[PDB]
Amino acid sequence: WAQRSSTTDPERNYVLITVSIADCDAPELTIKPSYIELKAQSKVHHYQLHIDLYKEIIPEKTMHKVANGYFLKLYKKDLESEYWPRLTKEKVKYPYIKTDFDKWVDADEQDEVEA
Amino acid sequence: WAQRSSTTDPERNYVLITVSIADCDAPELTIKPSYIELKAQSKVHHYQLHIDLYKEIIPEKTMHKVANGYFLKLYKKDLESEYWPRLTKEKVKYPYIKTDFDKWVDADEQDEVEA
Amino acid sequence: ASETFEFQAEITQLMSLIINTVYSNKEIFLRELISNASDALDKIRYKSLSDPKQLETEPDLFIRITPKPEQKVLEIRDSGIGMTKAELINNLGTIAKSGTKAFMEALSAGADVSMIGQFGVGFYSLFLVADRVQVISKSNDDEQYIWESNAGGSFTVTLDEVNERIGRGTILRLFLKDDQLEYLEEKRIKEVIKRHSEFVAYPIQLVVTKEVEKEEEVQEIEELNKTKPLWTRNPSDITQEEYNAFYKSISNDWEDPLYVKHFSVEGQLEFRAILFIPKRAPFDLFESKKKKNNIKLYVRRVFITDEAEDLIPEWLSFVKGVVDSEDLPLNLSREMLQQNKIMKVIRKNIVKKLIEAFNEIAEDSEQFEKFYSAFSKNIKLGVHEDTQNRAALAKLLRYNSTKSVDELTSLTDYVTRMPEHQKNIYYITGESLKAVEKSPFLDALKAKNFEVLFLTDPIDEYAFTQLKEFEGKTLVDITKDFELEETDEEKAEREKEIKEYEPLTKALKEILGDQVEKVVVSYKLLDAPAAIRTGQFGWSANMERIMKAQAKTFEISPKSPIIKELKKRVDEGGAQDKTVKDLTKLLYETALLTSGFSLDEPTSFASRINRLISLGLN
Amino acid sequence: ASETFEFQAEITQLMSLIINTVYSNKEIFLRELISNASDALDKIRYKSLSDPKQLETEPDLFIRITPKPEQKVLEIRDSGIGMTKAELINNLGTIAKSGTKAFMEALSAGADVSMIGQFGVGFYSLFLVADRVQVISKSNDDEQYIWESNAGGSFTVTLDEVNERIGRGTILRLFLKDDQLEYLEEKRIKEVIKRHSEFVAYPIQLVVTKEVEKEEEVQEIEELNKTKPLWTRNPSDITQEEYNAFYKSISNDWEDPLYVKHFSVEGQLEFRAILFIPKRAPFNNIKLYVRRVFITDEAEDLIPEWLSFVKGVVDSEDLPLNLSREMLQQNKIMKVIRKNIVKKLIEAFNEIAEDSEQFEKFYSAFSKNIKLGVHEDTQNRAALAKLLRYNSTKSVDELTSLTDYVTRMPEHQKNIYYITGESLKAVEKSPFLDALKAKNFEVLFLTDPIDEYAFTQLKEFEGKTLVDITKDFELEETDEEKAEREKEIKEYEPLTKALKEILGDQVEKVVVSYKLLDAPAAIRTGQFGWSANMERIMKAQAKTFEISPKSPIIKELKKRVDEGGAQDKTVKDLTKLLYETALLTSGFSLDEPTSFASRINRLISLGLN
Ligand SMILES: Nc1ncnc2c1ncn2[C@@H]1O[C@H](COP(=O)(O)OP(=O)(O)OP(=O)(O)O)[C@@H](O)[C@H]1O
Ligand SMILES: Nc1ncnc2c1ncn2[C@@H]1O[C@H](COP(=O)(O)OP(=O)(O)OP(=O)(O)O)[C@@H](O)[C@H]1O
Repeated sequence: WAQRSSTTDPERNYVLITVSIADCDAPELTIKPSYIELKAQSKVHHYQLHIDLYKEIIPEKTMHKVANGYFLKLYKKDLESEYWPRLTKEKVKYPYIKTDFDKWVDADEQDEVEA
Repeated sequence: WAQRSSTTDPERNYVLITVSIADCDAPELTIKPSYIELKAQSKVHHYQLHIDLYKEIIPEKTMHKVANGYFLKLYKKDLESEYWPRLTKEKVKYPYIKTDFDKWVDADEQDEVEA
Repeated sequence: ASETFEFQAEITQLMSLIINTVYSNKEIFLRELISNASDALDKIRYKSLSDPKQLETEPDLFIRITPKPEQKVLEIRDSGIGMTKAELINNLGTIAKSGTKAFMEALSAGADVSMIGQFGVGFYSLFLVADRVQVISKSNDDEQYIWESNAGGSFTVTLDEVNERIGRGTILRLFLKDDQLEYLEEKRIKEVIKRHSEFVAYPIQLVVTKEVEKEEEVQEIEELNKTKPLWTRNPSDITQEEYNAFYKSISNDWEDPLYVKHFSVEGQLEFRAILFIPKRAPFDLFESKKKKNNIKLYVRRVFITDEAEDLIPEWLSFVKGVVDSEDLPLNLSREMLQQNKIMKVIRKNIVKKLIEAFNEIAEDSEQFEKFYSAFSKNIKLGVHEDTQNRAALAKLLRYNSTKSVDELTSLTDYVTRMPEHQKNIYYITGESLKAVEKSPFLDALKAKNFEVLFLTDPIDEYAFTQLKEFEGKTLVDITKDFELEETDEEKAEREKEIKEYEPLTKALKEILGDQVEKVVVSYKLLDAPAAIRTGQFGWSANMERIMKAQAKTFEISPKSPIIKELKKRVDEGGAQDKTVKDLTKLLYETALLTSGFSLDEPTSFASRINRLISLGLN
Repeated sequence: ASETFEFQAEITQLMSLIINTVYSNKEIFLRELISNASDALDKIRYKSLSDPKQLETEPDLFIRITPKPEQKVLEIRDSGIGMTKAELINNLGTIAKSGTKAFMEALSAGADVSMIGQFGVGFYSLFLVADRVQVISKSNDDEQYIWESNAGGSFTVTLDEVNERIGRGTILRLFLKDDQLEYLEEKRIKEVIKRHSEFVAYPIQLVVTKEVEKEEEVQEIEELNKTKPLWTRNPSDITQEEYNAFYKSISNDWEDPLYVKHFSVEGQLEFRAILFIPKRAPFNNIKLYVRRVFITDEAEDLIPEWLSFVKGVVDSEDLPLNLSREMLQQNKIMKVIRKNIVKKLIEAFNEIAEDSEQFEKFYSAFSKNIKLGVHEDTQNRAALAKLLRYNSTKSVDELTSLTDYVTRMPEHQKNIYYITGESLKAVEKSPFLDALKAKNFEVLFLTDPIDEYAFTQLKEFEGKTLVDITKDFELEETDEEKAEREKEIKEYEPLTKALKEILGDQVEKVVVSYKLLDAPAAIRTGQFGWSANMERIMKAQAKTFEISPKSPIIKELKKRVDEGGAQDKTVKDLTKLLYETALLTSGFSLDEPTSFASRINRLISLGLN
């Protein structure tokens, strides 16, 4: 029962999440108000994942899809212009949660439209 | 009957040569006064190589050995402080002869031992 | 009608890719091996939380370099976890399989990760300097297995029958490329490690056979010594003697750091930082841009790069420092982040944090002037080259004044010294301290019940430029000035009394022709004969003297005894002259140098001086 | 008892290595695909030497971008050789297997390699911006096979049953990561290619449907155009209008390049180079290409600071190696190319040198940068020396080098004399050194400060020393005053020490020498010591007192020596005054600039009152 690696990245109104495995099948959807869970196995290593959120997401307006070889997920927050210091609700010495600097920016969210 | 790739590199008194294949066996020694030849097969692709020199080497004081996964060879020239514009004796549009910039320097041969 | 296939990159090449893909910086093999060795001890160490019987096999956690030139071999001993048979096989197929899995799934209720290193290549980089490798590992999970390769497509595994046993861990034998013997050299290994892998969590042991025998004496050494990473420990848990002792080691310096700023930032960046204001300026230069790079950056304990202009703006140059993140900014294979958005952020902080640090040193009588005698420039420099911190930086400036001569003064003091009847800050600049001090240049501002600063450094004016609005207050002088009524008594006569010198006004404008714009006789002076105020919204005469060095309006004092003579002779001689030729221009030229001016036409003037010793004393 | 095993790196990871190993510069997918596509045409093209029936299938050799936003797809058409079933399978297992083998063994009796690109990874970099890929290739050796992957551990191969056939070559379908749609943008593709893959051997075709709807108008474009590599053709095969037209394109400039230096170097480096001296100076140049593809561009590795302005371009076939495509990484290479781009570029000035006016047009532009180069070099110091042009007391409204000055001086001289200061005329007809003018020698005029900042590093020019202000001696001269020198200077010896005292400690000795005639006094800075003007500058950016005896205002001193010596009452505002007067006269600073002015107006007090 292995564990996939993950990806924080707040912006203005949302948080998105990049998992990580090759050719995973049967993606286990779990859109808990304050939790996220997935038990997708890869084409064998069985991967499972659960995380307590830092804040209240919107299980209503969220899309989950698969890209290639990583699972992607995305959700809107419950605020206006605030910024999460983590994804979970705890002491983040979490080994497998690391930041996705590709999508990460913050501080300059809608604040990079010049040259 | 394939062809391995090669490596020029004059210094003060010598020229050295890096071939390129994995785990080659039975290295075919040929130390012709003005020529070099090798028919070593790799552990299958049979590789053979011949090259006309630019000048007269010394088939007397030369060592050939094998490193790993490339064949190395080395020989002293017939001069004092001169510098080859090529390894062969022709029009070098030779695809497989390329310069080994690792060992290559020239112009500053013994004149790069400096602070 | 499809047919799926399995990617199958092939090795011979893939290796030569990793190794030969250049990196004219091939010392990294060591760094990489050590890293890989820290990784190992870090592994067993943690494995002992719940079972410390695992530690029995070797009570020490260390790595030991052992140069053996005699057979041209570089051994790297480590007492970390070591691999079993299968742990060699599996974990030594490239990239995939890394001692990361081991930490991928840790999830622990403490979850400590002293150890980072993925990619799962770093090992192969040993071939950069090694022709053949010899891995001997022993894990208290299997026997002593020997894993040997020559960068080929193949590797061998055998049970070590004869060859000294080890308690637990791994030994690495490097057979160096027949020239790479640079790495059997003491100084070299010291150079490399004590610069790339300095701040590891583990003692960095190095054997160096050295004898004092009378014509061998081995010595397990370099536990040396304040290796230790002073950012991993709580600020409170450190005072002076510990911060400063660190400084000295990381900057080959002899004096104590005037100040120090430990701190961190968290959120999604997560990096810690120590930074020092040194006691003295180098003293080197600088803005050659050729030299600077003091703030060395480490990710997860390992040295990455060091730099200047990405983290630290030019003018903060001097700040020796060090940064570290766990949240590995990513790095193409181990020498820079590659994502300079990261860079920018760390910069913001290392500034914001570093500014308050001055603002702190600010709260002090003398230890500030000790700092201000050191970096007067670099602050002023920062004022010019910033914008946002301009104001933050503004308060930090200290000059002289006609109110306080032998005494430092900021600007937040000047604002409180001025009455409500004033709204503009007045300052002058020029050659020296005394080359302006008791100079009746602006004596009718001194006796005008206001206040003026003294800006001896040229750089000063090169900053003040970018500040024509300080706390609503305007910055002024040499240039041009006005005030209200002032005592509506000689306001009243101004027009009438200047009109007395109006038949003298244009007359003086003519014998000097075209250089001036207007020749005025203003009471912004008392007994000093004449003055040359460069027009407003125009570069200073002193400014000029410098902006020109490396590549106008004429004021007269009416009450000056030598000027009343002019009004008399206006009648006794106007448009032309005979004796008042060597004089009309002369004083103009005198008042020129008076207004911090160049030796413009420097030969004709001298000749007037000796030419006006001709009638008086002869 | 051993047991050998076979390395077996594993894919999932190895990929994510290549792609995700960062490179905050992810436009390269295009460059890489194109390169990989050039590689292809280059392959079939050569394959026609001995059999041009192979070309029949598609007579044209080109690549065509085709943005199809509607399904968020980026097509890259190429009419190159294309792959067979097996050529897809085999050649698309990482690193190993590359379209290099194809050139590894060519050995040909011509052996042309327009095409380079190894490593055998560049393809996978497409996933940087593509979620899924679609390769459709047709080689006149097999049918149309479709190779599809999603950066996984697997790939699929199917015979294309329905989907428009192609003559020969390959089409690449990119389905971009749901945000990478920046790459369906016209301007963006133009930006990228027309900067990374500009100088390819092949037409760089781009479809761009426009807008026609009132109740669409596609256009196969950017054959523009205005691509072509001016270093691939013989110098003779180019003149002005072709070199300059190039410059303009590679440097978004409006004026004509003053000069140009095409050339190559061969041996074991093998690189070509075009370089331009621009017409004007402005307020990163020598863009470097290997085998036609853009690598980096730089300054301080190839070109020393002071040659900055030189816009250029370099190219080697002998690929200096490069960790995956963005710098050589072996800065020993760097150093060499530098040497040449200097040696070659110097003679280019030495050429522009052979000219009356077109040199002064260049010298009004880069007076500085040359002088700068003098200071910051050493080896070329002398090479650079000859290139300096100043004024002189021999030629006022007229340029002069130094190789002319050497021929103007008699054998009786061995040292070159120069002065410096504020301006042209702020020294010109200035009796500062009139007793050198009338001493039958010659002095230059160095108005720029930088000048002296170079002359420093030249106290030996062609054996000749450089000297300014100063100390001097000569033999007899006409052993008549000579004869009285000691006797007549001794007349002013009770005046000599007297003057040394009211000025106290600043001077070293106060002499009354005839190396002057009627100009009152002078301040010659001692020999083997920096000039007063030198000082004025070496200090700007961070002593001996001579009197003229025959001067009418100095004979007064000898009289008043008796009528007042050690102290004074009226001769207080005077003793120092003239010392300070003769100070500025000796190209000197405003040292104590407020007390002097006050003496001037203070000595208008008795004369005219
Ligand atoms: N000294 C050692 N003791 C025990 N196991 C080791 C040791 N060194 C390496 N390994 C094993 O082999 C791999 C280490 O070599 P590798 O080339 O992967 O470097 P890495 O540290 O894993 O990643 P990288 O070095 O690329 O950051 C790990 O998977 C680990 O399991
Ligand atoms: N346009 C194309 N037509 C046909 N084959 C191609 C094309 N582009 C790529 N290939 C295939 O890709 C293989 C290697 O290309 P890849 O980009 O992976 O590495 P490379 O191009 O050899 O070197 P580099 O990694 O520097 O690009 C070739 O052997 C060839 O089969």
